[PDB]
Amino acid sequence: PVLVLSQNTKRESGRKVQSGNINAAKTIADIIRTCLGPKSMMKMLLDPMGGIVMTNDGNAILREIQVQHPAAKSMIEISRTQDEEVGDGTTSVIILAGEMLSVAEHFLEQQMHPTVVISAYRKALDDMISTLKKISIPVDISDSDMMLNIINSSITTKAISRWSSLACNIALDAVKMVQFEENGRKEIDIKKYARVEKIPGGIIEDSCVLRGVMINKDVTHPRMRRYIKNPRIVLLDSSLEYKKGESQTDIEITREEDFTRILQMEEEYIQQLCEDIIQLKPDVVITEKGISDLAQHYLMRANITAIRRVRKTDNNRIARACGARIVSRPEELREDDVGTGAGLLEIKKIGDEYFTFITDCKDPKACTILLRGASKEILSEVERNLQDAMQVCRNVLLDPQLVPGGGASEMAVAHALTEKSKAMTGVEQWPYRAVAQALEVIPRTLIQNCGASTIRLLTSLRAKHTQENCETWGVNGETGTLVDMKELGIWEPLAVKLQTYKTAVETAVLLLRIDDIVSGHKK
Amino acid sequence: ALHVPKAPGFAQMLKEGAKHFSGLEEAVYRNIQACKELAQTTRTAYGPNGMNKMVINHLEKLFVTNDAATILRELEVQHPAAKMIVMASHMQEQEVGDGTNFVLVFAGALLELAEELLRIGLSVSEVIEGYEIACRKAHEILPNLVCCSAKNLRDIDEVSSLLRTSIMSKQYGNEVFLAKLIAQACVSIFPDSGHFNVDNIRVCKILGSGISSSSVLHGMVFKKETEGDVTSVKDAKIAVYSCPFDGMITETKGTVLIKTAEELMNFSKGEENLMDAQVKAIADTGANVVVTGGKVADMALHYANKYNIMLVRLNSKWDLRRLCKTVGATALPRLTPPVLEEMGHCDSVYLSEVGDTQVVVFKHEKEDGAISTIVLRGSTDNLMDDIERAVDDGVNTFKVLTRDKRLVPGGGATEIELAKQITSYGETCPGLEQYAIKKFAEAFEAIPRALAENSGVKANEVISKLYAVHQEGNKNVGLDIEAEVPAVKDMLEAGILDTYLGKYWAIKLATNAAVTVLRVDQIIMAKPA
Amino acid sequence: AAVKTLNPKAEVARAQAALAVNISAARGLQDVLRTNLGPKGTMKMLVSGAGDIKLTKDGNVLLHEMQIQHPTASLIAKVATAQDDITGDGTTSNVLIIGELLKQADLYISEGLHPRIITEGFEAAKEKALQFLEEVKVSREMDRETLIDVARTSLRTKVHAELADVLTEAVVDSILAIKKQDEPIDLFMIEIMEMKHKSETDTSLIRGLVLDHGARHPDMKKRVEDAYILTCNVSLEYEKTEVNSGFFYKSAEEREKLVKAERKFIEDRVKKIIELKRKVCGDSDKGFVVINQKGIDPFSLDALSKEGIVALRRAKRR
Amino acid sequence: AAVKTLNPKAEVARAQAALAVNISAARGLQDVLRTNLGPKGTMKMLVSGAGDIKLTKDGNVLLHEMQIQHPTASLIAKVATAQDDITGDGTTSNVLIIGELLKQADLYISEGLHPRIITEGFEAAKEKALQFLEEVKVSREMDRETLIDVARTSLRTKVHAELADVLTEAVVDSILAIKKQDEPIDLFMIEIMEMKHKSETDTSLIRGLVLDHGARHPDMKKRVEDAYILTCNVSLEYEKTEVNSGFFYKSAEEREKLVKAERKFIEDRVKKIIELKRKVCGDSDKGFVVINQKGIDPFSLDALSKEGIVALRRAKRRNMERLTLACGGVALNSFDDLSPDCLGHAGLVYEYTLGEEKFTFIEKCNNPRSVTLLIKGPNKHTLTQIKDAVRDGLRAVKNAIDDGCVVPGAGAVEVAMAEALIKHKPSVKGRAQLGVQAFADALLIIPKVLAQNSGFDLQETLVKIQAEHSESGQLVGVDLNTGEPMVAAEVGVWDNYCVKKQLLHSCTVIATNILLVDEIMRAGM
Ligand SMILES: Nc1ncnc2c1ncn2[C@@H]1O[C@H](COP(=O)(O)OP(=O)(O)O)[C@@H](O)[C@H]1O
Ligand SMILES: Nc1ncnc2c1ncn2[C@@H]1O[C@H](COP(=O)(O)OP(=O)(O)O)[C@@H](O)[C@H]1O
Ligand SMILES: Nc1ncnc2c1ncn2[C@@H]1O[C@H](COP(=O)(O)OP(=O)(O)O)[C@@H](O)[C@H]1O
Ligand SMILES: Nc1ncnc2c1ncn2[C@@H]1O[C@H](COP(=O)(O)OP(=O)(O)O)[C@@H](O)[C@H]1O
Ligand SMILES: [Mg+2]
Ligand SMILES: [Mg+2]
Ligand SMILES: [Mg+2]
Ligand SMILES: [Mg+2]
Repeated sequence: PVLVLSQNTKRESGRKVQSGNINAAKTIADIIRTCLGPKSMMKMLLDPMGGIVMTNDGNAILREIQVQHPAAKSMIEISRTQDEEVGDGTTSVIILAGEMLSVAEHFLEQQMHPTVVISAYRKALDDMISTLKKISIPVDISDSDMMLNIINSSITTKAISRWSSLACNIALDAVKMVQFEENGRKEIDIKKYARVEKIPGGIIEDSCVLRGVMINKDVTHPRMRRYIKNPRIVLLDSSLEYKKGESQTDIEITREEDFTRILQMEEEYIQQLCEDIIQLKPDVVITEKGISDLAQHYLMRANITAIRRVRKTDNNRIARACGARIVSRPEELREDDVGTGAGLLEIKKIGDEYFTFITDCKDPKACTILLRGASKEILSEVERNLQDAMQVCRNVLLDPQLVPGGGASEMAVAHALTEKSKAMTGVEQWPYRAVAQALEVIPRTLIQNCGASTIRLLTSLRAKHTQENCETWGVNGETGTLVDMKELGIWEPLAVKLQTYKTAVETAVLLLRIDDIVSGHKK
Repeated sequence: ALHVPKAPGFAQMLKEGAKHFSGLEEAVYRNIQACKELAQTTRTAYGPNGMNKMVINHLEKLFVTNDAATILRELEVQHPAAKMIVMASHMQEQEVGDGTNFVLVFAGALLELAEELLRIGLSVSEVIEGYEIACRKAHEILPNLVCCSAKNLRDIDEVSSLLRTSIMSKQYGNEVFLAKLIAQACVSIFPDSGHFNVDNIRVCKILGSGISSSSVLHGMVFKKETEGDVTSVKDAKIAVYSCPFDGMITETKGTVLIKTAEELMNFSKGEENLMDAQVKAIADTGANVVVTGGKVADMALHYANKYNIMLVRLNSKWDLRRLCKTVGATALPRLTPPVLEEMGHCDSVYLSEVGDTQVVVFKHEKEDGAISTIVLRGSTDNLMDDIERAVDDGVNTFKVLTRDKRLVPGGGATEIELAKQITSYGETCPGLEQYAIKKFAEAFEAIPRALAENSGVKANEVISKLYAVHQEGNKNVGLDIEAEVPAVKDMLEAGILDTYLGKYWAIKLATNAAVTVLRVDQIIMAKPA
Repeated sequence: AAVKTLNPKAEVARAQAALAVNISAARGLQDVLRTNLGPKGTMKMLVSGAGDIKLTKDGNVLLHEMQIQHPTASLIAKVATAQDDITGDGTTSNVLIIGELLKQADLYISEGLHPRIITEGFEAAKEKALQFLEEVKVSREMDRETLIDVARTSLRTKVHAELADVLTEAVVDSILAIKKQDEPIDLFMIEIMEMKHKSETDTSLIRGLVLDHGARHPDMKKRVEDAYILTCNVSLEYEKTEVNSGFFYKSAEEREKLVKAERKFIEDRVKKIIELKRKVCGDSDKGFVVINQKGIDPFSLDALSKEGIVALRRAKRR
Repeated sequence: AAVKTLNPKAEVARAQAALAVNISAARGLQDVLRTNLGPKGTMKMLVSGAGDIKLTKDGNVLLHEMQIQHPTASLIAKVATAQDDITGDGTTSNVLIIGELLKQADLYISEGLHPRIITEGFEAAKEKALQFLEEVKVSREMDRETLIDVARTSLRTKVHAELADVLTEAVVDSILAIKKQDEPIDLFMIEIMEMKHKSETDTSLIRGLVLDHGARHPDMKKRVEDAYILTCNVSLEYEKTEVNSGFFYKSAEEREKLVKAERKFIEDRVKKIIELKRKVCGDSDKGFVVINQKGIDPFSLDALSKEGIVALRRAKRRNMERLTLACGGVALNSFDDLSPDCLGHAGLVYEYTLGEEKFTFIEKCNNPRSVTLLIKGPNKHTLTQIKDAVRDGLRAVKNAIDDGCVVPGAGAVEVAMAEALIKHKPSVKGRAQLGVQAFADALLIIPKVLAQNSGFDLQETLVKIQAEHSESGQLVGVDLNTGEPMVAAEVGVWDNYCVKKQLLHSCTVIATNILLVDEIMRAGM
């Protein structure tokens, strides 16, 4: 056999490849098309680990499904991108990208070149950005009511919508506490310092955000207190045990007293560490590494409560919450490194497990959202929805501009692009106007998932958006009627919708540039 | 939790390998996608610039053609909706003989636009209503788009100009020659009565020389040789027998019962004397040519040679019947000499060698008769089969013109005028039917679009030019294939014309096929046996 | 269980199992056939294992064509088949009402009510419903208009509305033509011939007959105006003797005489036909068409063509 | 379909198919667990793949032990597991109410009603039912008699009646012993030890501790009367140095000196213990028992036996706290400065051998805030069953103390809540009244199944009970011996307010989410 490329190297090319990519993308779109809006339905995904994921989140769904077509791979990747960047719009992006590729299929069948289509798409994207920024409105982020409405307009499309007020307040409190500035750098890190702990049982209405943190831990010794009302807290990265040296420290004994002297020396070392700790007069000591029983003895003699092996992330949150500074050498321990600011340390039994609360903090720059509910799956969905809520709150606090929902923004932008296209005289006017009408898919899908007549409602809406001050008009995903968003209250973050449009248009551009698939070749 | 079970009911009771599709997504859209793929497989063969395809069937037989119905037949279409569109195309081939690719293109276009309308929010019922009302409007319109009529089908130049268009899409390079040949044949076999039979046009494909060496023959040709010593005859007095050229025997078992040496000695001489008497009676009726549908016996052949009769053996019964029609004879089931009326005549009957092939020719000299043959020369059997298909297209066009003499402009002119008028009708029709009417109109654009794409030019500019000219008022304007750039010209003045009946039936059948595919909502395929 | 201790490879569904199985299958069939009901129902496409296509809205056809292997489904398919054999309509409604009776009975059986008590209630309700049906039925003079309304109510469920408006008049006129007052209607006397060339709205009623065959002799006329029709069941081809016979001759001349003689028997029947034809048609003004349930050999076909008779052979016993 | 065009080996259940799948699995679980409900329920036997036997009437155990591979079943098993982790009771009722909500909702969804509308009705009915529950709950002074009625109501469902009459007093006394006024009850302070020798009615409450090990030196006493208990977490065996050391000697005499010296470190702790013992017990009148969370080598065991100390080694990290709460000493990780105040007292300490195992009883403590329930029984499965039952009973009494309220049982609260929901229905807007009706008819599955298991006609019994509750307004339930209505509060059939609230909440939530599932999908391949 005289081949040039290895067998298993299969090469497709041309309009078959183009149509295949577009069909794979629009299939990814049809998978989650119904998961958009307030009247969506849940999907039960089965993990390879025997798990279950009951969700409405586009990125959760697409991340749990597996594909082999590279266009579908790219669509799943852009859903991941939207989730990582803004944490919302994970299904709006998929649907818009699918519709853009769908409308590009026309021009590709009609002998237009993909580069022409792409240049038109990029023109349209810039003009979309312009139109969104013109129709956006500002926000007074000090207005907790405005912020709660922003968060409700984002979680109404999720399961927690029944506990909307609770979840909104939880997310707002968590983000406002995680807001932190040091050396002129503002930081809302709701991934390291807003923690969600799901404890099955109880009821969701008792879920709360703590003014402090919570870990699943107990005292090292039951003689230690489990309730302290003004704890001075010390955090350590070092083991309070006697460990070996880094070198070959081998000893050689010939005298009798030397063995006992060595063991007593170990004990004295632990005593000296514990005294270096006691000198700061703490109430609680929390370690990422072990704590020997002799160290426990000395701390208890000092009336200190110890928690043995905490995670680095939990320790960092305890630091931010109680105002402490993690240390690694109790000899280097300072009052500035001691943690004052926690208002109560409690260690209580939730079910048959012991949980440590460091709550009642003042100015805690970290938090723990304690979720309670029927099951790990329900609580996983509540946690994902709360991630959405907190990420939306964060996007707003960073860029306080808002845009109207219910497809109002899509219709306003489509109208503006159609109006700008009348000055266009080249051949790109057609793909340009096509992406403009391809933005209409969001209200179309909303109407479909509400169960109303897309033709009639979308026609009335496209007509409403030809009037002057009607860029706020959209549709209810709950009744199937056109309303003013100024009256309904569904306002999305400009950052979210910008990222959505950009990701959609660029995904379309990528899949349009793609041709001539090749496969088989092994790295 | 690692397996989704089949839902209770039909999903569990379904057989092992059976499939069930339901709803717009699993059934309607998948059917539309299949029909679209089919239309795409045959789109590049539409029109004079249409390209040929080399289809190899399961029997490893090779077909080189741009005839849509032939391509479909030789393809293994397995999707049922595509099968339905192919059934429509074959019904078009049966009813008209030309327009199958129109049927495919138009049906695929209607279905693609129907999918788009269902996505925008129309119901299959509304789409079907609009498609039906728009097909009715198209049928109401087409009679007004008729531009010319034949005005004479006994001529040979007018008939050639009329058949040229149908035989141009197939065999674009050489169409004046083929239209001349097919016109000569059609008007030879055209009787004083308005009835025209296409089976009376015979086609003999002989290897050798090329398409320009093809010819028409007022008579018949058989790739046979003569059984006896005579090979030529100049004033044929043909006698035709459906029986063998042997002594008649009993249908009940016959036995020669000998009981005496005299009977034994005389039986065989009596048999030959009987044969001599039979053949001499035949020869004395004046017959110089005998054509038997059965076998020939050695003694009968001996005596036919003795009495100078040309013997011909035609195995086929259709061949025997057509020879009888040709020469004006009657096939006799007995070896009795023919009466003055049962006999046939030909200005010549001879054995010739066309190429390597030996043929027996019953040739009239007069420019008329009941049957005519077209002897197709060519360097390849595949080429000759494609030219035979083109001949079939020309002959079926002649028959369509005998039925209805009306003609519409080609090159997309009628399609563009239809699209325009039906769009103007949908703009007046209120209600959700207007969307479907307008899409039915836009579907017609698929024809000039396919012509332009195959011509090698931009279909959007071609279609814009056509719309502009038909708005200014010229309904006979269509695209010019003899132009590297997008162009348009008067289809009538150019002589590019289609058959009113062809368009009528193509539109009707394509609309019916699309509407049936849409009317399907659930599919329950069985396990492929 | 008990049966499985004696026949180890035995399948068994018990009282709660048996009921669940049967009701589940009934509801599955009901879920499939629910969409057939009414003129707004949807047409299903059915593809055989060979690839043949069926477009149907008919409950019985759909049942027999679906790919199902369930015992309850077999029971219900057979009851529907009886419905179709006796009435021609009611198969979809049959399946739907069966499924709904089973479901509504399960509603009470799941709460511990006994199926015997449910079936007693079924018997009471059947009695009262038959009474009410006889009461509400409209006894009407069966005029063409009423029959048209009936045939429309059926054909509009089975096909498209315009094709239904054609088939309605076709069916009503056919029945009103083959029906004799107070004489059960023999639907066998309405032939049903299919032609595969034109549009579906060309379906018509021929006030006569259409045979799916024609003359096999070319010289026979293709059109006859005032025709005498001879309906026969007489062989006009060569018939061999029941007892084995055979021909014995000593000369080619004797062989020729026997060849001419062996056909005299059928030639005589051909002559009888020809003499009747000559006596009834003294000229070529009228026509004569022989329609034979049996064969006609080429010699007889020639003999009849020569006399101007159009002979069709191997017609149908109906 | 769409997912199957991208992942060909993908399994998918669509809008009609996913609802059918989920509801079918829920009803299957309900059909299995219907028989567990009530004291007249039936015990199921469960055989592992190894051949181990489990006798259970408990919904959670039955769920986790059945051989099931269904996604909906996994969802419901997890909700039941949460019910069990937080309340200890309500798993069977949880599964039953889930199944009945799904069935009653399918009743309206099969006729084309949307699951969204059913779930809206579910939310309205949940609100009204929680209100009615808080209204009917009985806030009662938690006396021993009330706690006994509660523990009886649980143990009589889980085990036989005579064994329940034993476990009732055992559980109630244990909790009333380890409970400090207005201090959450730490059930860890009730040890649970199983012995496999005697009858199941010998299960008792030891007002002290029972360790599953004893002394490893034979010369150590097997019974000590007035004992000083030393709870320690100090190694009394040979400890090697952290840093690698090694011994180097030039003579057998030096080797002998090093052998004597290498143990001085632990000998010193042994001497500290022995000196404390001598100072607190100047004679052999009292006793001294060392209980070490860590090891004790044979040399130390000999040294302590010679001085008359009973040393147990490798006790449990929980027994450290349990011993300091029962006896009353201090648990030590070091003998630096040990004093007689670090010791506890037990009025009796002795040893019990059972075949190859040994037990150590520590009893006659003064006021032990930690106790043990000794589960005696003839079979491993009997012991496991009683362990499960006492878990349920302990949780029940603990919950009755936590929630100073207690709710009537026998389907009384469900009957009354159904009537209240049906009277509330008109105030609900739209076709969510049907979701309300479905919620009510689902609540009615508890009395229905109780009747079904006592051997009565569900409809007749329920009509009688509902009639009595409408005529009188008294909270009436099923009498499992006559099928008649009875006042559960008067006959002492009590349920946990926490359990009922958790049922309402979690069942409503999981049923809503299941009804709103429209696609089941396995596409991880
Ligand atoms: N009450 C409502 N009525 C109409 N549209 C809404 C409503 N609430 C949210 N939306 C719209 O639904 C979309 C968000 O749907 P969602 O399921 O959250 O998808 P994603 O966040 O992945 O884009 C946005 O277009 C938002 O404006
Ligand atoms: N010279 C020509 N210029 C433009 N169009 C032509 C010419 N000859 C034929 N056509 C067009 O080609 C089409 C038919 O091509 P063909 O491939 O045979 O399709 P069909 O199978 O439908 O007849 C018609 O629209 C006819 O008008
Ligand atoms: N035009 C109509 N309007 C309302 N109902 C109709 C109409 N035509 C038929 N029906 C009813 O629809 C039902 C079902 O029709 P079909 O499915 O053909 O009957 P079957 O159940 O006997 O197969 C019949 O009961 C018939 O009365
Ligand atoms: N003696 C009794 N008489 C009537 N009902 C009882 C009695 N004891 C318990 N019940 C009721 O039986 C129901 C089911 O008991 P069980 O199955 O143990 O509870 P769960 O459903 O929490 O597992 C409870 O609601 C309880 O109120
Ligand atoms: Mg969202
Ligand atoms: Mg053609
Ligand atoms: Mg009917
Ligand atoms: Mg219980």
